[PDB]
Amino acid sequence: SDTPVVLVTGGSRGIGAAVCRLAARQGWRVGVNYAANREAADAVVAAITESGGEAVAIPGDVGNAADIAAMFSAVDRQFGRLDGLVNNAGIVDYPQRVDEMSVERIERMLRVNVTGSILCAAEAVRRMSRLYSGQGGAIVNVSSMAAILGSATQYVDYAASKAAIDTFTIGLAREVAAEGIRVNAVRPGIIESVPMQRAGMPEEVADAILYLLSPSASYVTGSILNVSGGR
Amino acid sequence: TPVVLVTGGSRGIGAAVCRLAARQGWRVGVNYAANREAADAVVAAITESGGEAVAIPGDVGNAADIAAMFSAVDRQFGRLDGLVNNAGIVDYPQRVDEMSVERIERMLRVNVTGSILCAAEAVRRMSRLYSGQGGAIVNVSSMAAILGSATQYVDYAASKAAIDTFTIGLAREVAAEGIRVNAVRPGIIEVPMQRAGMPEEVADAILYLLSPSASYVTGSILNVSGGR
Repeated sequence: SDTPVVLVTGGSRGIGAAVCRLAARQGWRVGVNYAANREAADAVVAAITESGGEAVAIPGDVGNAADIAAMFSAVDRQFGRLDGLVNNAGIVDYPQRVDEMSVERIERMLRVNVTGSILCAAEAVRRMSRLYSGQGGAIVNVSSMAAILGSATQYVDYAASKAAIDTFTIGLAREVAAEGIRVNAVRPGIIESVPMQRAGMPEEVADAILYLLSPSASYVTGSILNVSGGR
Repeated sequence: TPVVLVTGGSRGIGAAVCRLAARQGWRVGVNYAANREAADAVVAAITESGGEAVAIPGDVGNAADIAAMFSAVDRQFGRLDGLVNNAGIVDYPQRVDEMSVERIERMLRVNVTGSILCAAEAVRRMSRLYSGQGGAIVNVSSMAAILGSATQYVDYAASKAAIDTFTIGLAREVAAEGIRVNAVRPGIIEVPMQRAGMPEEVADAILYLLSPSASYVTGSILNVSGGR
């Protein structure tokens, strides 16, 4: 009731699942969003509830604007409030040169990674803003070291899409800082040329995301934290 | 004689780039997205000065228009040495929580996909992978990519940061094939210097990046902002 609520998009696997589990362990109620596979989601919900946590599976593909509104509606119905958003759902594609990419590929990359995250952030701002009788909240977007490195000969489209998330983070953060919403991002590197000599674990990305979501980051907004082992 | 296609060449920075490129000895394709009259006037002023230019229709936000814009270049001039990705849109100032999906989708299709598809066409012609002889691409970004455009068009800012990283990644992708790719970030165009920039000053930077005096510069993004 007075327990804060986080929606995690793409919460069924990998980083998103590690975020959901960690958030519940730190006392959040968790909206576990999945786009295609209800069983995978129910398994994350199960690990949380088994552990004494609170979570609900929420269906919706962030590449679909109608689904976004519905997923936020389901949050309203199930929990009554919204205190955090983790924009983790997104896609990569198979390696291609730019001069081989179809318009359909690029359009989807931008729709899912950029528009999906902007629309989810908008829904969260409408609910958490002190301008609208909210009590403030936090958003963490998931970017990628690709935003810095460029992904040459693999998916420059993906890298561009994540750079758009970096500046979306910076501009939204300055836009809604006074209204009690913090907005930050993380840039995961290689997650299961890296100075630490290994891939990172999804749990290590989650640790950073929950930090930036938490009240121990009360003066942090508009920041983008690399989680990349030095890459 | 080198050839440059300038997208959105009708007005503003794009028309300044066309005029200066012709003054510096380039043949110029002056692309226009809708009504042709302003592009025709840019062409006539180039023509009457003794330059060579043609007005080429095509909206970069329509993927179906892009191939024919580059074919027109091919037929008119028989080669392509430069591309300036200048076509772009802004929208009316709104908060992110006020924007429609239509607005966001269109900002990305025009400013990002449009520039990516035009660069692909240029790469297909210029790359030494396909017997081209190399070339240069300049993308037009904006200081918004750094500053965020809070309360006005965060969406536009995100679209131009996308351009920044597109510039970096594509540069690295085609560097060995004889193609250079750079961007400019214009600030307030007609501030520490206490004045807006002129279109011509942005054109000056873009021509520099398209020139052989930038032969080791690729993957760089040059601010043209008066200190902003």
